[PDB]
Amino acid sequence: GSAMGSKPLRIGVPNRVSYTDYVSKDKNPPGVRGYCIDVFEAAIELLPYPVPRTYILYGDGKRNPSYDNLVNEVVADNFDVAVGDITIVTNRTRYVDFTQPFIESGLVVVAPVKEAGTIEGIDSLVTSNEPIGVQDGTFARNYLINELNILPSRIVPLKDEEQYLSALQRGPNAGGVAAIVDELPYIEVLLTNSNCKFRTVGQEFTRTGWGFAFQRDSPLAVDMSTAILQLSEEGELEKIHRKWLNYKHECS
Amino acid sequence: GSAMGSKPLRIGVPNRVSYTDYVSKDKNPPGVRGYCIDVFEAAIELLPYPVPRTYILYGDGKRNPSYDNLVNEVVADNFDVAVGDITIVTNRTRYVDFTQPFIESGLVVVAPVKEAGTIEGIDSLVTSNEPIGVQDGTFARNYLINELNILPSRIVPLKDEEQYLSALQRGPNAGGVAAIVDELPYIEVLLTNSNCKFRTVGQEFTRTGWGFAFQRDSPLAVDMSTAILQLSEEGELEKIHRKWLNYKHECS
Ligand code: MET
Ligand code: MET
Ligand code: NA
Ligand code: NA
Ligand code: NA
Ligand code: NA
Repeated sequence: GSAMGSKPLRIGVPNRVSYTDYVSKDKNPPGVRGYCIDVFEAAIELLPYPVPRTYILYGDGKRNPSYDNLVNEVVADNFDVAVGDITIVTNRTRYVDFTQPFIESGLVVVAPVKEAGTIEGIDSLVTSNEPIGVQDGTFARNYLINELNILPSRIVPLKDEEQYLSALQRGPNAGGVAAIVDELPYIEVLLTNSNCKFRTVGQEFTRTGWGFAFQRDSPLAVDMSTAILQLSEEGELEKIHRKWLNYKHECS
Repeated sequence: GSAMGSKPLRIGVPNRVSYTDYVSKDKNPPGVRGYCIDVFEAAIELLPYPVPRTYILYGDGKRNPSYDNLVNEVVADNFDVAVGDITIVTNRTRYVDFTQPFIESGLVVVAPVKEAGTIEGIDSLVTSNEPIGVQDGTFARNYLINELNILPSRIVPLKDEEQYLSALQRGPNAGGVAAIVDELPYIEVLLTNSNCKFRTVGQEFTRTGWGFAFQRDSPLAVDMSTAILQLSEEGELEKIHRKWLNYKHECS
């Protein structure tokens, strides 16, 4: 028979430094772990064929990587798919084939309880002219600039939960921020870990989801969408969510 | 030049008899109207090419049609796309290319306020062994049978809001139902129209969305996903929702 085997699926995984229960490196094989990995693996198990595969970390592990640049590594055929907390953003859908979403997402505004008289949602945050914290690597920076008219110098990238919390604590007049804008799944973890001093203010002002980003015209995208919906109806997406994420805390 | 022109996009539209603000017939061109039509048209306007098209009603206009059978008309190449309140259901994703969802959906349980001591959610409804009302034509009938273990004789199809409300009023011992199981967008309208006697009980026990169902490998599916996300970020999906749907009512 023919000697040369098939190339495995090259899975690009963001090397998260913050909110690592969603996806992160693992010192043990397969070298990655977290909510989004367990969903991907559960969905692969439901496909009607084997999928030899390997997970490749993306990012220096000092700051969250650029997710736009991770998706463009799929477009450029360095990876076959991006697997993680990958938001289904308008520009990214022009060049990759996302699955149907495996979890809902959207942007929210987080501020101190004591500041919710002046910062009550995205509109008041916009007109405040004060600094806005965001994660490193998120779509949300360009979203705020292009869709919400935020002057770029107002946007302050922050490294990790310790810096999200210290920036909100200092506030807009002492070298911090008026608010953090971030997706609700992350903020659920932040509010679990910050002792009831911070809150969401106003509406979830966008609606999106996370998906796996395959190359254009990928048959795997089609079959993995069916598999995600099967996990959803089996209750497995909720069971996997409950394994990795818990938002209960001491101050209720 | 060549005389024979191109065939227009054949759009199959469910001829809804209930909840007609989502999609329904219109005595005026283009012969259909409602939330889902305005979203589809707004998304077509954003594509970078013209899409000559026509809307074709599906159903006798006496009862809501089978949505599985409407989707299978796309699979069988009688329509190019199904446009309306089309839930992204596991079996349908095996044969059509849905867009990314334009609205979130999920199943809920609706019961009288006075019955919420015995019917408190899907689990208690299951073990009650009482009759369950559903719409004509919905995925929810087979979902309840196959995913929730409901004996088929328990499921009672109902025609329209007058019959949804009368079945809940009669209740399970006088030729009615213990509860209605239906998707949250419909129940938001039902609760707008039923004078605070009924309520949702328990968790939204599934998570899905509505999408436009194109044929497999359709480039329009790809480009209409990008367009839906553009509408989402422009605020147009919310503006179109506010045009067609209002859930405020006299008893609050
Ligand atoms: C690195 S922060 C979170 C990234 C976000 N989910 C995105 O896809 O842009
Ligand atoms: C005719 S009731 C509602 C139908 C449902 N949205 C489906 O797609 O099955
Ligand atoms: Na894992
Ligand atoms: Na989406
Ligand atoms: Na219309
Ligand atoms: Na979906």
